[PDB]
Amino acid sequence: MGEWEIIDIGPFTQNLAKFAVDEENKIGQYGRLTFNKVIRPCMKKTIYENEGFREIKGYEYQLYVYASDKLFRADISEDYKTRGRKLLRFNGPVPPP
Repeated sequence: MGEWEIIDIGPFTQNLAKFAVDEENKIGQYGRLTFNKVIRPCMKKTIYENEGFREIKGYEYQLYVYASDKLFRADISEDYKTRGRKLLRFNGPVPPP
């Protein structure tokens, strides 16, 4: 759209949260913890062409799922072409505020 904006609640924020756990388990990349919680609320944005060689890669959803005892920074990027979900969860980690 232009800048950051609010994240959709209901079958969307939860869907993303589940996607994280599900897909992470399906691959086995780092190893998800155990249904802890999320800070809430969370926020979305549109990634720009940041040396990306393409005008608008898509949307991004930035969320801070609490796990173990850290706000693991967990993001997802979408594909502007359609509406894919590229696993960008489980990064940082981020310490608590």
